[PDB]
Amino acid sequence: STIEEQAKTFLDKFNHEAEDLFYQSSLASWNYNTNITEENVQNMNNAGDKWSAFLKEQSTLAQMYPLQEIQNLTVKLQLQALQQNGSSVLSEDKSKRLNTILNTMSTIYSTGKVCNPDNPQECLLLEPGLNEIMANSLDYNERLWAWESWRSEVGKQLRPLYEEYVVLKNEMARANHYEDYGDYWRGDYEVNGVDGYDYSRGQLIEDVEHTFEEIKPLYEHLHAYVRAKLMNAYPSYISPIGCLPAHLLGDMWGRFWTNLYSLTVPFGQKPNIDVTDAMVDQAWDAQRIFKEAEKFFVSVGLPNMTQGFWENSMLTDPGNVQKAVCHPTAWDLGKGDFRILMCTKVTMDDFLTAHHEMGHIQYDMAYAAQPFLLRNGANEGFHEAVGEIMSLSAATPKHLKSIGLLSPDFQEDNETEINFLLKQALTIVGTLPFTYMLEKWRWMVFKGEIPKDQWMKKWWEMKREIVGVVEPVPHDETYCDPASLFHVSNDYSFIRYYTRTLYQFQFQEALCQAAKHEGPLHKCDISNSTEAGQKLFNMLRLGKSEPWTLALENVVGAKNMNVRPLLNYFEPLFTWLKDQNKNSFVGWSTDWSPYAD
Amino acid sequence: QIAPGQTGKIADYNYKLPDDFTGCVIAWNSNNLDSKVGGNYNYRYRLFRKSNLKPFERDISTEIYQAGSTPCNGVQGFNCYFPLQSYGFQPTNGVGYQP
Repeated sequence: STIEEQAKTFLDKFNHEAEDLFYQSSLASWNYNTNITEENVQNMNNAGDKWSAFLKEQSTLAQMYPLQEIQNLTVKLQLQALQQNGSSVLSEDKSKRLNTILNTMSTIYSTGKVCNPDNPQECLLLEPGLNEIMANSLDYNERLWAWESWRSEVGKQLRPLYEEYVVLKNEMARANHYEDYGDYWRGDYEVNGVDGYDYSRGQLIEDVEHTFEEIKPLYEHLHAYVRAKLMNAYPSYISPIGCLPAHLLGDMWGRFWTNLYSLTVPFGQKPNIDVTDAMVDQAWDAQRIFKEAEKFFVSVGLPNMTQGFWENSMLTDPGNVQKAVCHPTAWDLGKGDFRILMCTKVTMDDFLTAHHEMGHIQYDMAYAAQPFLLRNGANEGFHEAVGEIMSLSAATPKHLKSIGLLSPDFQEDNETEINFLLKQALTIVGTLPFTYMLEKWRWMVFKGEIPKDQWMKKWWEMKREIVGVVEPVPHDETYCDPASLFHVSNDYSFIRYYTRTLYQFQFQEALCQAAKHEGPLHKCDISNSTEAGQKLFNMLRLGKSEPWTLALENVVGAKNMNVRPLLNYFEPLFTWLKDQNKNSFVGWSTDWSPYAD
Repeated sequence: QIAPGQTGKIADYNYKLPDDFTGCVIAWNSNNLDSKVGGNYNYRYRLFRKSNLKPFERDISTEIYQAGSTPCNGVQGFNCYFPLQSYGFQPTNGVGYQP
């Protein structure tokens, strides 16, 4: 009689009908990625539209069950996502024009290219063409030509398409009773209905801004060290208290500094840990690479992989006849069908990536018993965070020596680990400033605090203050830097990468306390320890059915994000960088520019 | 869910075992026969029922299920659903859900 019984009935029949259409929609995309054919391209659109229109048809009946009469927390969470109308709230024109802007911006990204200034005939596309050249390019002009010319025909041309994306998406948030489009993404962390665990959407701006203050002393030392090694190349453009060029970050957008690890090696007289030459002599293939990782999850207590998982895996690309995307991805369809599509070579990274790609599948097995709408991570940062903790355990010399990759007589000391922390710091400490910088800028533009003319004026003004990077060539409001980015052009959440760093480290410190490991954190290894797996398995099966604030307390015992695990794991590196920076100036100034003298 | 005094969807709304049932149970994986490419909808089940089935009771009635007090009259709509549902059967499904 009560609306509760009617709501639970609608939710029971929705999981069955949605599981059949969702599985076929994801299955169609699998055959399309594994094999490029005219039949798979159409099946992805038909199966994709059938499932896309399914939620639109169910959303009409979901708004007829108010959440005020539902006293069940698990029931409101399932209807919380169905209550949203998506693009239905937008006008007929604004709703159809939105997909045209997303498809137009996404097409220019893949079709965009920069012709070689010295070779006008040869014109290389950004990916891989422009992303690979900028990685190993040490030239100042060669890196500036592709970096400066890209945003000229891209950033400038995408400005009118980006303006519509800002106005169109805002109309959707306002129809949803949201302050703005920026608050739309913050809704993932929204927590309500539980006394004391409530997390407001606006509290995210204060947490990300409060936690970033503690990372400054660690990033300032890491930035001063990188500027000292590269200061001998161009002392005029690189000031001691200034900022590093924007095109010298090692890649197009300067997201990860790992490419600079070669010249930033503190000690070049000592060997480095690599499993490439060790795996070659062992004569291992893609079949035994995943098998070795499957035994790791069993040592911690996690169930093994189903027979269909290893049988349906795609270990390589059979030439150009049948082509697939080598980009590692973990595909979760449904009905217990788990698969991974990746191109498996013999490298030290593929071994670490195998644990990451398998972490997503292993993570999907815990909450697989939850309802369709209840199957998901507690937030957007837990997806890749659970997979990083698995890779961090494999990179430790203790895990490598266990399976026999690294020689048992390999000497492990400060000089050996100091070089390892620097490699992980560039990929970790390097993305944090860039993530908080770009993510915070989008929230200000969407909120309306930055006029359209100040988009670029505030972009570089906040860049030198956050990441300490200055533009070699000044740009006007015509250019759009985020327009060229992959996540910004594809309408994907860019904040999930910032929180991933804080979440992956919290679990690393908490899981190592259950296994009773002593010494530095980077020396910890969760293998052979079945006590840490039982504690992490509890949250793995919860998913988003419970507030992420509550599930996070059962693991690390914290009700919010904390930078403490970031300082301890990077503590040994901070102590060494502090001494090497005594001869230099720690930090940078925002009053220095390469074109302003 | 098949056993004396069990619960669940298939036990209450489909087939249930009395507490005194003295028989035996036998099962084997049909994924190599029933499940086929594209899916097999020939095998369905009763998702909703006004109550729990009695021991050794079989009801094939297809009458629409009424969740609330809103009249149905055999026409699908708000608070009106079709109780029978088809089991998705494909060889790519997980072993746990294999028929």
